[PDB]
Amino acid sequence: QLLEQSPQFLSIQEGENLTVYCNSSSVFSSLQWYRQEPGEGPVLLVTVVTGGEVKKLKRLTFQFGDARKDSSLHITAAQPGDTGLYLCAGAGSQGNLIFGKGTKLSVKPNIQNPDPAVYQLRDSKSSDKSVCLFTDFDSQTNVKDSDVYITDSNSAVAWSNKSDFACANAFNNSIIPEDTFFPS
Amino acid sequence: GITQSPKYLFRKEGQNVTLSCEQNLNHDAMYWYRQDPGQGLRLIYYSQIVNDFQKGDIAEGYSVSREKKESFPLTVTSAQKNPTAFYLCASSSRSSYEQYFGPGTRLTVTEDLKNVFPPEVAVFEPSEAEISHTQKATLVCLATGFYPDHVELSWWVNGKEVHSGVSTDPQPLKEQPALNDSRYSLSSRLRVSATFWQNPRNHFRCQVQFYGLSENDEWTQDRAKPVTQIVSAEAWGRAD
Repeated sequence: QLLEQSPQFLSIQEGENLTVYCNSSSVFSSLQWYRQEPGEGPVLLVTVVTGGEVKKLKRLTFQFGDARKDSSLHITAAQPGDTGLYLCAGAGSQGNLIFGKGTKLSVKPNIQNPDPAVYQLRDSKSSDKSVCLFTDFDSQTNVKDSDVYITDSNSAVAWSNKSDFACANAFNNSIIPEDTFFPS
Repeated sequence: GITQSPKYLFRKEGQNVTLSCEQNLNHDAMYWYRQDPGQGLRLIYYSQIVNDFQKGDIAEGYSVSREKKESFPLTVTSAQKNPTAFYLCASSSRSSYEQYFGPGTRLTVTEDLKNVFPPEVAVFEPSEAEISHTQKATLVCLATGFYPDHVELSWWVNGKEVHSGVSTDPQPLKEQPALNDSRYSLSSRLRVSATFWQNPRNHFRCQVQFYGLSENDEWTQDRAKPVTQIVSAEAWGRAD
């Protein structure tokens, strides 16, 4: 009927633990959890069947609530490879299987000696357009129109087909940290 | 255990398309879903046993057959008004909802074959300031202006593909994200040691495989037909 998943998005450092949730308006006979990579098929992680059931599969721990309307998925020591969309699915005696919208998890690889910096690179063929590269920033960094273009691991790139496009503009009001190396 | 083919599908509106799903797990039940960015997975059709099918919530404009245990073909007809989506097939045991999914197929449908454009591809050379700061050198590849968003990017150095140091965007991004009618871009980074970049005998190539028009598609325009094709750009080592 209604399957809700929380949080919708989660960005975390490698090494962090996390818990995500599946909440239902109605009782389920069973509930399944899946992980999906972009443009790939969801992979089944678990089925839970009994109210109160806890299943530990290695770094992943699942619980089905006593009332069979809620489920948690917990990851211990998250790894870059855990990145993906975690899907919840179930049915309950109406027997209409229903899919949640998912939690999109992004795990940022460790960076033990950060060196946040913004660089400007030139085109090989030198039409002399450039891109801006923001790199070597830690996990507590989060990355004015559809023209200025951006791509968010530990690096982000920005580009634009305007001439007043400066790298200082593309990466600021944003979240470059305090000691970012920013060469001319 | 489950095959969908092909990975990418491009069609003009009004043209029926049949998506294949074949299964060797000896499962009775088979399923079709569509996946849209704001929705997760929605059931199109469910077939619990050979010859049995039940419509999902969005079967409007879709058709399926199930004459064999091992195959579940999906036809997308002209009556589906929003057919662009990622389509996933799955199978399960008869008395279960524990599913095993195929790899999925990206279908894109367009008003006009003239709306297809292959990527332009450019490689941006490592910053000398990065090199002196970190002793590392990041190359950036940009593929831009393409439609449909059906591309695969790879990096090749001295003619051999590499994976170490590569970080590619998981999916193409709309250049006009706030709007329906948009072309796509994709970026990728290759990071190597400065010493490796500074060797002029090292040749770095960004290669983008585009999936576009097929040779049974007709084309009358002056510009080169936007067929499935590879587009590449290079930057060579610089001993600065």
